[PDB]
Amino acid sequence: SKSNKPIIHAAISHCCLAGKVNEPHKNSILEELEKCDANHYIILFRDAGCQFRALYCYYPDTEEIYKLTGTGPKNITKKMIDKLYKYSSDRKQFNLIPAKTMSVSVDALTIHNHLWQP
Amino acid sequence: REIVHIQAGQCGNQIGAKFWEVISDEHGIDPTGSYHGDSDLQLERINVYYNEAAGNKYVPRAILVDLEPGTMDSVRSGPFGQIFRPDNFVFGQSGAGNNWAKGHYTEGAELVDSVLDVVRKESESCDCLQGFQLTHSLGGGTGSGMGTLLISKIREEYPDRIMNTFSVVPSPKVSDTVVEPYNATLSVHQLVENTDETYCIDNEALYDICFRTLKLTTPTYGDLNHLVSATMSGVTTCLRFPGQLNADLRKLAVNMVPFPRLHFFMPGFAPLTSRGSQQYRALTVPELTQQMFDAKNMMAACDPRHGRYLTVAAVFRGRMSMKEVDEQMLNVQNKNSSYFVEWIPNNVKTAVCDIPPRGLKMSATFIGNSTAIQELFKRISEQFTAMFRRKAFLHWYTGEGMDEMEFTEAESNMNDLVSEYQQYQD
Amino acid sequence: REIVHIQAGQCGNQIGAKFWEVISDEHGIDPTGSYHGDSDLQLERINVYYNEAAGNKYVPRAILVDLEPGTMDSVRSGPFGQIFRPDNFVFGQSGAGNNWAKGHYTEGAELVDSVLDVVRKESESCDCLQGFQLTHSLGGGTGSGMGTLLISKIREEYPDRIMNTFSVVPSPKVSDTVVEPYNATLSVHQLVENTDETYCIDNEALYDICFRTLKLTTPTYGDLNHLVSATMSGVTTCLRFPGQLNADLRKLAVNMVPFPRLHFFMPGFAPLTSRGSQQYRALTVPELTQQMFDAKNMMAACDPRHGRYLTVAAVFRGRMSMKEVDEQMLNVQNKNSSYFVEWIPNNVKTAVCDIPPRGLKMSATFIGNSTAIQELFKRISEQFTAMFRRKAFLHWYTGEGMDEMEFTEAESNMNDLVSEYQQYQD
Amino acid sequence: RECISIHVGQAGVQIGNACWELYCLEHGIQPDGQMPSFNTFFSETGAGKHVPRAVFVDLEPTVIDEVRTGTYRQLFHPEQLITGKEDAANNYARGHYTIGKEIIDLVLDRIRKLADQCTGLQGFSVFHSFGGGTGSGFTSLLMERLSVDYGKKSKLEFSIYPAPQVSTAVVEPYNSILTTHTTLEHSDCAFMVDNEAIYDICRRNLDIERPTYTNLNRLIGQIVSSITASLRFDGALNVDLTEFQTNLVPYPRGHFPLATYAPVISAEKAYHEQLSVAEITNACFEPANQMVKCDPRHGKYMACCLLYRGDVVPKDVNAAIATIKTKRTIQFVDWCPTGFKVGINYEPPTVVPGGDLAKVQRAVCMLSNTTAIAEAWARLDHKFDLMYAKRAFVHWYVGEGMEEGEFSEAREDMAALEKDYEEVGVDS
Amino acid sequence: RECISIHVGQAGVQIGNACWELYCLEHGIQPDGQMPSFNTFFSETGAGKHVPRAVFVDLEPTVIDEVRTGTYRQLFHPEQLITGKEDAANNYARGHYTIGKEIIDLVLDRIRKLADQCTGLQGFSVFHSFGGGTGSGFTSLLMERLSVDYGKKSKLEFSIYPAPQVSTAVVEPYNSILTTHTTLEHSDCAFMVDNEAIYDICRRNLDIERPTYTNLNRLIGQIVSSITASLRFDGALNVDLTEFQTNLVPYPRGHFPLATYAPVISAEKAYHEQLSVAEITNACFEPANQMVKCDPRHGKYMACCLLYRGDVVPKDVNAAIATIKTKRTIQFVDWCPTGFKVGINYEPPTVVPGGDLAKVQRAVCMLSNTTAIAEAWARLDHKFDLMYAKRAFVHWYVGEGMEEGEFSEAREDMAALEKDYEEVGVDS
Ligand SMILES: CC(=O)O[C@H]1C(=O)[C@@]2(C)[C@H]([C@H](OC(=O)c3ccccc3)[C@]3(O)C[C@H](OC(=O)[C@H](O)[C@@H](NC(=O)c4ccccc4)c4ccccc4)C(C)=C1C3(C)C)[C@]1(OC(C)=O)CO[C@@H]1C[C@@H]2O
Ligand SMILES: CC(=O)O[C@H]1C(=O)[C@@]2(C)[C@H]([C@H](OC(=O)c3ccccc3)[C@]3(O)C[C@H](OC(=O)[C@H](O)[C@@H](NC(=O)c4ccccc4)c4ccccc4)C(C)=C1C3(C)C)[C@]1(OC(C)=O)CO[C@@H]1C[C@@H]2O
Ligand SMILES: Nc1nc2c(ncn2[C@@H]2O[C@H](COP(=O)(O)OP(=O)(O)OP(=O)(O)O)[C@@H](O)[C@H]2O)c(=O)[nH]1
Ligand SMILES: Nc1nc2c(ncn2[C@@H]2O[C@H](COP(=O)(O)OP(=O)(O)OP(=O)(O)O)[C@@H](O)[C@H]2O)c(=O)[nH]1
Ligand SMILES: Nc1nc2c(ncn2[C@@H]2O[C@H](COP(=O)(O)OP(=O)(O)O)[C@@H](O)[C@H]2O)c(=O)[nH]1
Ligand SMILES: [Mg+2]
Ligand SMILES: [Mg+2]
Repeated sequence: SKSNKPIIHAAISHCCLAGKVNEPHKNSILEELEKCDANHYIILFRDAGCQFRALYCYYPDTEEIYKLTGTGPKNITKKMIDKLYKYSSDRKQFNLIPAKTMSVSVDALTIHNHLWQP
Repeated sequence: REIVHIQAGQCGNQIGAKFWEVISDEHGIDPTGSYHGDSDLQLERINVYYNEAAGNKYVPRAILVDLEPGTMDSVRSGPFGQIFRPDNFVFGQSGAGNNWAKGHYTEGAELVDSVLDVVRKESESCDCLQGFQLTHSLGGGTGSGMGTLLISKIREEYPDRIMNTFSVVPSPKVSDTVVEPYNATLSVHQLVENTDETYCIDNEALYDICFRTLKLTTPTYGDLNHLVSATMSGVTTCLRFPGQLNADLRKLAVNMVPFPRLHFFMPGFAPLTSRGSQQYRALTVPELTQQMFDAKNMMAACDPRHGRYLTVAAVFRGRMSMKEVDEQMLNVQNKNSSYFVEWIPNNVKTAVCDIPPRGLKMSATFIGNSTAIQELFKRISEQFTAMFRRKAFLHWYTGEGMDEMEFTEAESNMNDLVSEYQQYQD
Repeated sequence: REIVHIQAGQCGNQIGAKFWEVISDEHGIDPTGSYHGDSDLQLERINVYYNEAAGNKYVPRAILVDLEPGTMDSVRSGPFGQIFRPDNFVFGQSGAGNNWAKGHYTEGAELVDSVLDVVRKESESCDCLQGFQLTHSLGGGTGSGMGTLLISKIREEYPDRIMNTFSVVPSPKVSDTVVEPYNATLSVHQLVENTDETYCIDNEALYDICFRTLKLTTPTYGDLNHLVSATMSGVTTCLRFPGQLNADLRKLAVNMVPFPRLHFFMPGFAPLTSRGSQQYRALTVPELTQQMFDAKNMMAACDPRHGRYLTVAAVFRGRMSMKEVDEQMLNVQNKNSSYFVEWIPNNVKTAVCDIPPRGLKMSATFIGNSTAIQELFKRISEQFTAMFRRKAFLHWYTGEGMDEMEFTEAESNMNDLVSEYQQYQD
Repeated sequence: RECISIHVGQAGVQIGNACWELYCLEHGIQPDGQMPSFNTFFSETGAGKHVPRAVFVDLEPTVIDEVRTGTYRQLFHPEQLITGKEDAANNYARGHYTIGKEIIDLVLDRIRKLADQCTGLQGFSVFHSFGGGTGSGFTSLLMERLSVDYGKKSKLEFSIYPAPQVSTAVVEPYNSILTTHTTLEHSDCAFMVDNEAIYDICRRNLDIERPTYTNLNRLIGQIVSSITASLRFDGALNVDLTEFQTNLVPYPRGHFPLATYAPVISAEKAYHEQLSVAEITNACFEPANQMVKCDPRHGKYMACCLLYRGDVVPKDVNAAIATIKTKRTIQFVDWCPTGFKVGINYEPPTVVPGGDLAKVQRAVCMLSNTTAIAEAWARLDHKFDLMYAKRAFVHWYVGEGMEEGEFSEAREDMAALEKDYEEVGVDS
Repeated sequence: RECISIHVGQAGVQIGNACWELYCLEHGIQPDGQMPSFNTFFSETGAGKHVPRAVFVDLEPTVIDEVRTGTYRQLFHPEQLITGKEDAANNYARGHYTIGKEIIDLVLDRIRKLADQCTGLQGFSVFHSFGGGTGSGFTSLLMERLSVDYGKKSKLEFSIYPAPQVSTAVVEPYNSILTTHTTLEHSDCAFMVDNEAIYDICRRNLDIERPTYTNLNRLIGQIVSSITASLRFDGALNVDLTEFQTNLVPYPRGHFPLATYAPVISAEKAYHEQLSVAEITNACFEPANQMVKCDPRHGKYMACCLLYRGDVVPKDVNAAIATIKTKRTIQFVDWCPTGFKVGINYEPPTVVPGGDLAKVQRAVCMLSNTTAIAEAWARLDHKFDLMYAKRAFVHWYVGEGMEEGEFSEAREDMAALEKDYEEVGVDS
């Protein structure tokens, strides 16, 4: 079926989790991507500066938003999302999406700043 | 909507050198990159193939892949190498010497990351990519083995683009080494899972086409590739140039493929005629389709009257009327419906390009998928059965560090492919 | 707003000789000091570098420092020494012979007070002091050792000005003496407390830059310094020449330095290409920033993808649009935020100069600070650990009258310098 | 007093290239916008130059490139030139969902700008196809959103329907199944255009043996210009578009009309010619002029709307209606006894400079609702059946987020569609 | 009947280079001072040549060197050419305290000479930025001293605010915190200018893909010329600047207005253009024309001042106000029911010789007070927070004698600033 799983694997391996310092980080994550049964993987971001915070397993139906790996909350409401993100492969960068119903075509997101604790 | 052409091996670098020889001649381009054409058609769609530099210079968005400079040494010292930048001349020392396990698994992978980074340098320089074009041999060691690791990395990088390569099918008559069917065996085991499509080219078929229909005396490989490049250019210029039935290749990949593993195609070229038959033959729309339908115009040694057509693509070039196109398309379906599948009402996809080529008033390009392509694949497998038992010169590939059941897994995956065509055959 | 350029040592006198070769050629100036330029841009900012004499003659506000005439004998006998007044040729006999303790502590200080008075002669002749410029080697005994006393006295005289030097980092491959890492060890122990900033130069890194990207055959030290001087001229001429983002170096020193002791910078130069890629490469703003971003365009042997960027300065040259500048600046931050610090949203400072250089339409100068510069310091320190134990040829420096715990005090200060990068690293 | 023409897909733009060319022919409009006096299809500026109230939809640049670089580009404003960058790849899932969703926020707001320009918005018209990629997927997305925005406006689709014999792409039946449900869910009136019957018209009623998509659409847009602007223009018996919502479909879901037009006269046929009003109406009942390959002889007629041009005498019209009752082979239904709504334009029909259509003095457009249309849907049905039996082509849409149950769902939507038109003919 | 333009910082001169160029365009003024008749921005001598009533502030020679060696240098008087010798090093402390204190004795008395020349001083305007060195530190020093001198005059700042994405210097949030407290302490009205939103305007409403600071400021100064001289010039409904102290800010500390201007028409857009008064006001409510990257949709509107140019019919203005009440997505506050002050100029707007703005027959400036502006200050807040968390960049100001407690003080000044605009939206 439809799956964002290789693209998210292509997203962090070249843009987000690049670097030799992130190589201990991503080796925990690439095995974790093989563990989950969901075809739909979503990356968490604090701001539009593209700083890797966490990873989610969102599905367009009522399946879990549940935090798989990374620093963040466990449960994120659909009110909590602010801006929706995708990944152009050819640019090796992200692009903005207008506000809509989130689904498999969405690749990443950001959330509210008061939800971030100091 | 841009395309990168990754040419590989001793063959496909020589083969695709003829390709850009055509396209630069097609748009009125100087050998050094200057524009001298006269049409906005030759001016608007430069973006798909070429990168505009300073001084009205157009850089071929295309990288030559080899473990040896000598092939590219001939291209750079030859004509049209002066438009190529040295960034595309990626080479090492030494070469694998027609060995799949050396370039793919042990040695070439060091040069692969140097290739892939320049791909990353160029793909970021693009506006928007549409897909990556390739050309090599199936039994080519540096051609396929390097590329089989490349397509594994590129699909890992870019799942969103079309993965097509242009494959040279190993002729049962023409071989220089005996371990040549080993290389095509290990290729298709990764070519099925990693590529979106490919085309089938046999020089053994093209020897008849140059001789039985064109009456040519001494063809070179480039004379064969002079025919190949027109079939290469017939596919993708319709994606570029305007037309009524402007069909994407990604549109074409949907219609030509019912099952995602069945993506091996039979190219064809309709306006094939010699110089003596120029004065005997008129140029009509039914004239080309009769040579579309003929068995002796196919680039692969297969009997299309023996197998059955899965999907057909009808790429046309020139100023044609839609009534004459569609009725002549329909009558072939009316005549030989035994040659087709049962469960599809129209196996033929039409692609009318309003833009004509130069020289001819009309042209056409046949693209088909049939059940007869398993015939060449059984020539691979039945040779592979005897050669596996005696293990002739296996210790070359054994010292490189490969396993015998990996060959059997490649054999079983090839044994899948034999079973795959038969289940939709009848 | 004037600058004095104090060149020292056998190296930095030869190195900075290429610098004034550029600048006198930059402004259309005769080798004997006559003006022949055509722009008011070349006519207005003569004050910052040169001293106007009688007869339209421009005296370089620069002093060559050596314990030997031979290097200045080459400059005075060579081209462009004729513009130098004899007052700037200060020398003695004999030289130290690459010994830090001899020039700094015992012998060279007698010549230092003769230099500093002529510094007081020229700085009082200035209209407004802005900062004093230096260039030497870290392993230069007369280059750094004399200068370590010079920077200590000038900062004691003029705390209000910028103290910068252009230091040659000791390559792990290139050594002529074995006590060469001793000289860089004793330098930085006083360079941190006395200098506001410095730049990092490694000839070992430049050997790759001349060969992998420029394809040069036989590079000299002047061929190395021909690259260095353009990076030298990119910094301070933007303080001189007009522009939209006219950024002072003292403005730059605030933004590039978050912690007062950590002021070691990674210079870079963007329009690097050979003659073959001149006809093949377009000149755009994303073209240069991609070579700003490349690891292989850095003047010091460090992996910037290993460490993380503290601060980035983006000096640009040419007629550019601000939108293309600001977006391309942003997109690097959008891609590789892992390469940055966390506590600053914008680590990149942009410096757009409206004035173009000659020959090229666009040019750029990269200045960065990262955590990866401690890698070369660990190459210094770990060699310094072995060399301190066996005390090889220590009796040369011991007879000069220096203490072993002073070396350890320099070592512990060097050891803390390793820690200060790590505490802001992650 | 104004409406909008919408051109979704490669075809609907290529039709509208002839339509607004005919709309320039409506007043002799110069390619700058100069015309002596009419503001229904146009917006007039202070410079006296008129711009079309049109919508140009494409996800490729290529078809737009012929528009923006050819003639009449001084008439068009690039607000209406809406282009994409990545193709829909002839996909419903990329048409309805994946690719077009990044453009729909631009496209809907372009309409709201142009709807703000209008005073007395009567509705709009959409030109697309049934089996296309953009004209099927994105049309299903666009007509959905416009129904949410403007519920009580006119929603017109003049759609191209594929031939049972001639198809340019294999997924054309495979796309049209999902399109047709959301078409029936939203649209007010949806036409079906088959090129194969038009091929028979060109070779016989014009005797033209070399047609292109230009030569087809010159015929089609001439009909639509008599459909749309001529009902807006002044005549003897003036009907507006809203009464076609009244007196053409007496049903909630019945709005697939069949349109005919049979003055189709070649220039050589012009001198062997003496054609009255009633002689054209007999040609309107001929199988050779139905514009869709069908057999209306076996179809029960529900509604018959007549649209006239030029030389009209209403007493002669009444004899032509009496000619229908006398020559009866039509099997007209008993639910409506004599509902034959007439439209009369005083204006003569126009002749394309460059076309091959002769000058007539009367032009007749006939709308029909007949029961034999579902036989063409029955031809479309087994095309969907055999592909779904093998589950062919399924990975291009399941890979883009479509469900295989939705295929059988829309087939049941297609089946209930075939149940509905059966209920008209069966019940009496 | 007169006022003063003050240009502090590198930017405020570079803006005023276009502004006084547009002020030459106000009367077709020759570069010597020759003009047929107007004395509000100028001083007239016996030679009939006019010099500006302007202030040029720079601590470097460099920006002044382009002024005194370029065009219009015969217009400028060397009294107003005030230059420095040592840079402020992009510092607040060298701007406000250290370096500027030996220049301020010159600068204040230059104003007092020019204030002595005026008869009926209404006030003055200052051009600077928030995060600069000169236009932040010295502006904090200048606006303090001018408030001591002239307490009951107009104090105007049209300030450049840094983008959350694009910042040309790292200390631009680190300088703007100390600036903003003394800004709110002294200034009567302070505008915010974000180049990032203007970048979106040039690439879309003008389709310009190569702008510089020239092309940005020509847009900005065209607005300010309609703000300043046009309200001073005669029209149908004449408003002065003192009523903006009345009818724009009903608060003691609330004066951060948002300014929009949306006739922004490229020359190719101009041939297909019929834009009424109400159609521009809907573009004034668009997010793409707000001049600051913000979302006014989530912001409650306090005051809306409308400033018109050229072709104005007041009955059509009343329909445009009725358009605002009907299209409501605005969440207008309940404290003021209908405070919509109108400004009408009879004069047409001007076109830059050399610019890229087409000729229109009506131009609309809209002032707005919305609550979403503090979210941009909230973006500025955490930029100051993380740098104060690591205590980065502190040693450049500790060495100049600035206290670290003043940073958290001004943060509490920034926090109470964010408390104040929250109190408007929360309370009702
Ligand atoms: C006097 C003259 O013009 O003669 C023709 C010609 O008579 C024939 C024999 C040509 C000729 O082609 C060959 O002889 C041939 C031999 C081996 C492999 C390929 C071609 C011709 O070379 C080929 C050439 O065709 C083209 O140039 C096309 O535009 C073609 N371009 C090239 O192949 C090409 C040639 C040189 C340099 C660069 C490109 C093309 C085809 C498809 C898509 C784009 C371009 C033409 C008209 C001619 C000659 C010279 C004899 C034919 O081929 C083509 C491709 O047109 C062979 O079948 C046709 C029939 C033509 O009548
Ligand atoms: C035919 C022609 O014009 O050729 C060019 C040229 O093609 C190239 C190869 C030049 C050339 O530079 C080198 O080959 C080179 C080698 C080692 C170290 C430094 C330079 C050039 O020498 C350098 C020279 O550049 C300049 O003159 C700049 O103004 C430069 N000035 C000097 O370097 C200089 C040279 C001699 C005497 C005094 C000054 C400069 C750079 C930064 C700031 C101010 C000035 C130019 C245009 C050329 C040649 C001759 C080949 C390049 O360099 C520069 C600095 O422009 C190398 O990368 C660029 C790309 C250029 O295309
Ligand atoms: N009559 C007519 N039919 C046309 C024309 N252009 C295309 N068609 C028909 O349109 C159908 C193909 O649809 P497409 O136009 O390719 O699809 P699309 O909706 O435009 O969108 P994409 O497939 O995503 O490019 C076929 O039945 C063609 O015969 C035209 O100008 N006239
Ligand atoms: N729109 C616009 N912004 C400008 C212009 N010139 C500079 N800026 C902005 O102003 C800020 C930099 O201000 P500076 O000029 O360095 O500040 P200053 O007030 O001159 O003080 P110093 O730092 O001491 O030179 C950045 O946000 C620039 O983008 C201009 O002409 N137009
Ligand atoms: N048609 C054609 N076949 C070629 C060409 N060069 C080599 N071949 C064939 O391809 C095979 C050798 O491929 P090669 O490119 O040398 O393999 P590799 O370089 O080791 O990857 C043999 O069957 C050759 O006959 C060429 O230019 N054209
Ligand atoms: Mg289309
Ligand atoms: Mg300043």
